[PDB]
Amino acid sequence: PIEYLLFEEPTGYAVFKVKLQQDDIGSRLKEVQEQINDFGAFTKLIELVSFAPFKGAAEALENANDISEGLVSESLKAILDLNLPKASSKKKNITLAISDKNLGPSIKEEFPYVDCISNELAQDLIRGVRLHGEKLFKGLQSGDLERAQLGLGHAYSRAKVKFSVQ
Amino acid sequence: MKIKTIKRSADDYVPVKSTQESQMPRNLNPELHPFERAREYTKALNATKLERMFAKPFVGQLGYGHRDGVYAIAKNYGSLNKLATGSADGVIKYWNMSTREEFVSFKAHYGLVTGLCVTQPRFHDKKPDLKSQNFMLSCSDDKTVKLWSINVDDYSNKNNEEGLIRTFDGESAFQGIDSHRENSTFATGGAKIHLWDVNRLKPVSDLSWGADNITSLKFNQNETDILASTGSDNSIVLYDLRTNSPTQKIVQTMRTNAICWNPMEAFNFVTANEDHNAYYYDMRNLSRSLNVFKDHVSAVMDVDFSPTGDEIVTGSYDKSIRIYKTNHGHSREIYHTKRMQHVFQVKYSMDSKYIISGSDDGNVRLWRSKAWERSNVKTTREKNKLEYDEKLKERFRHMPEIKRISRHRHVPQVIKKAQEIKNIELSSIKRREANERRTRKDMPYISERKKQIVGTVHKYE
Amino acid sequence: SKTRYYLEQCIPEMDDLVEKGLFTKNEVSLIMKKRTDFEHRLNSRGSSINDYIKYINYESNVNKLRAKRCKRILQVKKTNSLSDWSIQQRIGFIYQRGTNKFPQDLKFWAMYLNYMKARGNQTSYKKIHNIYNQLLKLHPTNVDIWISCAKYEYEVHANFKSCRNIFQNGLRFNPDVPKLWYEYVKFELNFITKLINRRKVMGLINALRGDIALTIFDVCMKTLGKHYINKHKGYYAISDSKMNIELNKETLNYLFSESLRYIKLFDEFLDLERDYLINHVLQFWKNDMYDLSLRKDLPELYLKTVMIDITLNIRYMPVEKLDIDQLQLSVKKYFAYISKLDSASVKSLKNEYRSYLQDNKMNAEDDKILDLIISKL
Amino acid sequence: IVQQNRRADHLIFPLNKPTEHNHASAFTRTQDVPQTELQEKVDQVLQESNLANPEKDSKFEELTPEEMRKRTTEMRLMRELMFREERKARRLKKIKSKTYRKI
Amino acid sequence: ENQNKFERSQTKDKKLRAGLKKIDEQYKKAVSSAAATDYLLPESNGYLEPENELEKTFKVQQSEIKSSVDVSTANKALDLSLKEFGPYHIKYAKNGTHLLITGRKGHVASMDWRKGQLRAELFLNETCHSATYLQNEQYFAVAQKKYTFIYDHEGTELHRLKQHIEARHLDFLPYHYLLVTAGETGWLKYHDVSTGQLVSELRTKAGPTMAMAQNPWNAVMHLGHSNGTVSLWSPSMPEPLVKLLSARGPVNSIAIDRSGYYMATTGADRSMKIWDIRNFKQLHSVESLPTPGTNVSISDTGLLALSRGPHVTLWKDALKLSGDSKPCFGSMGGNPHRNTPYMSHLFAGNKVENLGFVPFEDLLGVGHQTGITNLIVPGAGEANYDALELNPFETKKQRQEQEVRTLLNKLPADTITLDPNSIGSVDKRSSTIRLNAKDLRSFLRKKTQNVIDERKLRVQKQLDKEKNIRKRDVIEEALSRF
RNA sequence: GGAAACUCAAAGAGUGCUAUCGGAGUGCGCGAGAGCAUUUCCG
Repeated sequence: PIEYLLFEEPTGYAVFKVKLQQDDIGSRLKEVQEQINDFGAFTKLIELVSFAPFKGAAEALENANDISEGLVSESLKAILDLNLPKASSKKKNITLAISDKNLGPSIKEEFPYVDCISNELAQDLIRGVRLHGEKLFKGLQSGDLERAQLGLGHAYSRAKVKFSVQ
Repeated sequence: MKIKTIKRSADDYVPVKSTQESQMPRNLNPELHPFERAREYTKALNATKLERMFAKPFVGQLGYGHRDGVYAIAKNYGSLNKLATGSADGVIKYWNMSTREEFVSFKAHYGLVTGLCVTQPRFHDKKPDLKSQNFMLSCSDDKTVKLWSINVDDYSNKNNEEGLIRTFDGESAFQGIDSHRENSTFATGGAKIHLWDVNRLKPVSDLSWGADNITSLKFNQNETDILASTGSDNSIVLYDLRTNSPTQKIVQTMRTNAICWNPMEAFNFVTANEDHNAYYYDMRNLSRSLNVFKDHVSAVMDVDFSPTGDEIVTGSYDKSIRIYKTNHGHSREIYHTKRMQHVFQVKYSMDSKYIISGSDDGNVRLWRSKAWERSNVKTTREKNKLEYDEKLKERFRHMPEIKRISRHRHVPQVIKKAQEIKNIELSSIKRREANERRTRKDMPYISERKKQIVGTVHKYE
Repeated sequence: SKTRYYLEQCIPEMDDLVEKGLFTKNEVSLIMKKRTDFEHRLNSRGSSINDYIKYINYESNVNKLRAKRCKRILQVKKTNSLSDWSIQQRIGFIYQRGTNKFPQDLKFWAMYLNYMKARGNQTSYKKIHNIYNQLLKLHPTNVDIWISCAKYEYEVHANFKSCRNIFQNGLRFNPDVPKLWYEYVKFELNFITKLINRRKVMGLINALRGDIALTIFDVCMKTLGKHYINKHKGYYAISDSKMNIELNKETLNYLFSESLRYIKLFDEFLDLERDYLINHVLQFWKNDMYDLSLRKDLPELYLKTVMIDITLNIRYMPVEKLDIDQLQLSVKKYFAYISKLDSASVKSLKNEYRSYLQDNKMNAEDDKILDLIISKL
Repeated sequence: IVQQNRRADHLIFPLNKPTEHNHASAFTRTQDVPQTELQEKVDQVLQESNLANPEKDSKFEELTPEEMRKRTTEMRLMRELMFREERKARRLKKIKSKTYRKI
Repeated sequence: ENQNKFERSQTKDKKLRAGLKKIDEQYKKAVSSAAATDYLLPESNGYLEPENELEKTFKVQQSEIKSSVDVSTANKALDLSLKEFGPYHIKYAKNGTHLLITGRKGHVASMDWRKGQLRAELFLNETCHSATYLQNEQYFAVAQKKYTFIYDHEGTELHRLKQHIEARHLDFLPYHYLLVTAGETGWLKYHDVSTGQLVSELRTKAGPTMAMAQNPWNAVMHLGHSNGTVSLWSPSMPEPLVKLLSARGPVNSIAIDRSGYYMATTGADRSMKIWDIRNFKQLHSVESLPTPGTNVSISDTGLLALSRGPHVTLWKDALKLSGDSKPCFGSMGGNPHRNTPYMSHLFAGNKVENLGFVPFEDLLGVGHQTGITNLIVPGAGEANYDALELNPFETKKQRQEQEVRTLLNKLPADTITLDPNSIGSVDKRSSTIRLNAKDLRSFLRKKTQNVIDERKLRVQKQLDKEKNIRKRDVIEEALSRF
């Protein structure tokens, strides 16, 4: 039960449908935890289903500050309201593999029908999508990740220090 | 005059660019594919040899084990990777098998722990908070049945009530439990079987035949309101909570240790007793054990069905576990290791690929059921190859040389010698039975599937 | 392989296509080897959307040829067999496979959407909703997606609740483009005009003012101002007084350049309480933001607001005698503003004289009057 | 039900009716409350005067010389200005009437 | 319509009745969905038709067929004419890519022929009888003077064979990686070319082997002696598996269809026989041919070819069961119910030495005194090869892949009976009603063992005696019971 | 002895490449179908 995953990236928010599942009981084995490393089996496991880029630089800094304190924001709430289906109470409620237990209650407060999850399965699935990086996104962007994360890092650092630029 | 000649044309066969894939043109003629049966036979023989090459069943321990050998193991039923083990010096533990570590431990009782199971216990004055904490309960022989919460990071919804939610206490001792999986009811066994629910400190009902102790119980997996048990009058009893009464009772020739229902038939169960064969009974006609799995050398200490509904795991008092199929009656295959002694509790996991065995040395080992199917998600041509040559092995399993390759194991020398002398004893007693039947005239051909039953209340209908 | 699997799945259509006599074995082997090469090129290692496009062109042209040989040989239109829907089923499979293997090309996405909108008579709008929702998921930013299938949902099915729903979803998704706000106001006015025309059709066979458009105009103004400011000042809130004030003047200029476009393609729309919502626009642009710009910068903007507030009436009539009849209001407000301005008075005089010159008997004498006499006599 | 469970040829183990729900389309509001301030203001305007198919059916429950050529623009205007649910119910009712009068 | 080519030639228990219905339904469905593949078959075969009555099909020669044929096939129509070494001999590879030619003086050349890539030429100074490829371009065997050699792809002498005391008929069983030798001494020996082991040495006991062919369908070897006996062998039994009386005197050639059903055999008494194999019925004889045809070969479509030395004669569709497709030599009396030669070529003065059809193209290679010549023949090549086994468009990578896969799927040498569908059965102990047991001091040790053995013998005798016991006038009537 | 690799062959390593009856209606399932199946408009 991991069927949707949320990844946050310094160009935009991504949401991945989990096509099939990872082996839960044998999830410390070598022949399972090399599949996260190689690429020909990870795209058997995770496909991209939504990627909304925040385009303003200051809105990227604001999303990064709201994630870094563990709070929902406009673009994140917008794409989860778009992508996450209303799982009706006859079947279940939907599950969402997010990266941190500090963020968890703040999406459970806003969406009732979602259910966040971060065990080591969500941890290493997000680790796999972080490792493979751009090759998952199959061209739904304009701009690489490292220069954008350089700018976002310098801005987040100065906004934390409140460094006097006079 | 009209002539023609075939045109290879070198463009629809070899490509135009470099990167695209060349054609594999195809003609399915039995002219051009001459040896059908011998070639798929040799593919079956290579399948058997490669299965023996990849027969690597053992996957891991979990933790550093318990203190002094386990005696009860309870898989949960909602989630997959959570498994409770209770062991001899009153120690219960609740393992997350993903990282293969323990959530919490408890000095649960004083004497031997006897049986535990997990529940999603619906209280009436409280919402079931079963997506943030998980509940297991455990009965021992010092007259206590404790129900415990467990903090568990399966989810991350919330942010504290760690252990010992409550303690039911009984008159006599307790020998086993299992939880009715609906409406928060659980049954125990001891001097006589009792039925509690978690809103009372006193037993709601008492359901014995006579004053005879009851070694083990089990509920169903569907049609939940009936259950079965086994007592040391060598007896199998059934009960029905809808009538709130016992309902039938057979008596075998030796004491049944562990019973287990089928989670796909709902009226078949397996039964593991001290004579070295796990019987497999149909409920609504308890005169004939409609199968008998007959390959051990010592007492059959536990059995369980896989949730796919056709494989049996068993674990013997001799230091070995076996996996059977339902439809055969002999052993598919066998696990053993030098460092396990006296496997007392075996359970399939809900993934139906991993059997959790628990020895008396202290460890709770794990094994792959299929000892060669790996667990990674495989590419489609590889899955086609595996299912194809597995179907070839299944179709050709009666050929003698691939039978004598697919059959043999390294059975340990104790089990091999003792099964050899048991086989020569059984051949000798069959020879003396043939002599006695050569003489006498009123001698019934006693069926093997009814050999062990020596009495049934409600005799025939 | 899987190319063998797709080719083997397309065999029963050629089976009944030869079983009925409209394709003999030679040419059906010709089209099958051509489809074999096309399909291996499709499922190569590193294929292209050009290959998908021309394979689709091959399948559409063999469908046209199959219909032509059906109306020529068998002289019936629909053969009620497997041979009819099979090619459209294959074209649906190829478009789905292409949108899976290559999701960033809106040319191919649009060709799929146009093909499915054409075949809506055979396969209805649920497939349209499915592929359009997955297009919206894979491209939330590109506003032309929302605009295009909002136009579809309004002009093909006219379901106004879902139309306003997807406009509000897209406007939540990117409230920093001007085009989406402006075309949402355009759709909202189209709906209110169709509703008032329904009321007029009721009156023919014998409350709901533009407050929707005005509220979304107000949220447009403040949100586009804030997000233009955050499009500038990239990461660090620039902190010096004259720079902050001059960028507030810059965003006032860009925001009023959007509001004048609203006035333009609302005056093209009008047919309603046009002076009511235009005066709501100008009451907002009287009660300014960040600077209160009437005595501050952009005095030419203040002159343009005065010019619109004066010439609010004159922009509607070909019978200019009514303009001369009510021009006492226009010239009265004109004198009320000339009494307040000095050199903007002179530019406003040139503007009003040019307006009256673009415009051009008893009222033309009594209630400038020189042009009124020159147009009356 | 267990008897025909052992006669079937391949058992795909999602046996029961699983969680098979369609994804949250952009056309349908999910939790039926205004999220943004724009939804707040537009619904607090449209609380009073909305054509929630009642006035649509009341003003479109009308539609012979007018059927032939007399109302050749009036019928076009009515069928054009008919809304979605009114047009679907009109198509279903007219199709059922033609099914009754032409079999 | 085509299911005869794809065909593969009442109970009590209800679950077994349902299982039998499932398996023969799956048989029918898989045969139909295999027969529906030749719609997707890539191209069609070739033909030359008479299209008149005066335009006979055998008054057509190489000039006009090479004129109206394709340029690529016309340039495939080679003539590698060599004169300084003797009467040549052909063997194309298993796929139609490489060619191996052999002169009787000393010449052995293994070479591509659709490309000019001569990859292993070697002269010797001893009479090279015949030659054949092993699996690839890589290894090719030559039956030389008195030791068979096998050679690498460039020409290094890989192995002399210590056995095979001489050799004049040598070929290959491909899926088993077997090399089969028949010589002028009365031997036939099998040598596996993967493990290197000899497998069997079958003493023939019927004189020198005059000719030999290979069945492709069950990998039996067809010898033909000087007795007129066509024997069929395999390394299971040291005796011949079956024998046949084909012709009188010796039989100079014998050739098997690739579907294993039909055998053509030409003797030395000016006689040809056509045989069924799976029923061993002499289908029809052919007499009156002028010279004893020294070499016959058979196409992949049923288009056989006699080779009478100067003449080569190709008959199309002369393997049916009727009496109409008997291959005759001339239409007499206005009889359209004959089978004339489908075509024929007449070389100048050089005796043709051996035939061989090119596998997957429309041409018949023939080797003679002055060298090689290929003949463009429209229907005598299988058009649509199957790429999982044979492939005329190999690379190095897939060639090595097919090497490792076939070496992994080497069928063991015991598995070649008269009928290779017979390895799945029960072993002639069927019991259709199966009786499943339900319905029936060292001197002193030896002496006690003899005692226990004698007691077991007596108990066995008494049980059999009891089994036989259980399974089985006036004055004497008065004088009974005494 | 230096090697032009552009003559070709046999091989060894490193790198990159893909997925698993037709629209409604009609007895129908909790604004709603993912399916059970037709004589209802039918095509």
